[PDB]
Amino acid sequence: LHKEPATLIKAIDGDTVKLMYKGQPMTFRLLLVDTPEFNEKYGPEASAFTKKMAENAKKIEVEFDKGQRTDKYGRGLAYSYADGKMVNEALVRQGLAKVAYVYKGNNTHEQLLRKAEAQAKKEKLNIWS
Ligand SMILES: Cc1cn([C@H]2C[C@H](OP(=O)(O)O)[C@@H](COP(=O)(O)O)O2)c(=O)[nH]c1=O
Ligand SMILES: [Ca+2]
Repeated sequence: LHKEPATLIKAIDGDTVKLMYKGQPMTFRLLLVDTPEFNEKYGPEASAFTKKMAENAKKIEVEFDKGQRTDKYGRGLAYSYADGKMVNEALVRQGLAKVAYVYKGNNTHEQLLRKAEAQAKKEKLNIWS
């Protein structure tokens, strides 16, 4: 997989962000995770976590997997990095997302994320509390 440039347009919620990619605005949905919706428990904390990580970053990058790059709603499907740190992994590591939506052929980082989830669950963090 390859990291490609993007710039932040706007935080949306814990697992979706609006980025400019190849010079076009697009909403990205983060691969392999599910955050609570804003109206659900930990939703506001997940949204805040992603917003801070994206807004504080000097450099945002997106990394597509091997499979589908767009979902049925036209959202890009990627892993996103803020100053080299994977946002997807970070959310899971903090217990603010579950590993989810693991589809064959877009699952390169599944084991990395499941290891983070196991650590969050051992620490009883947030959704695992
Ligand atoms: C993360 C991800 C979500 N989706 C679709 C499945 C879900 O469809 P439904 O909307 O029919 O439930 C939806 C969940 O996204 P959200 O968790 O953003 O709501 O996005 C994909 O198709 N591929 C993916 O990799
Ligand atoms: Ca969600």
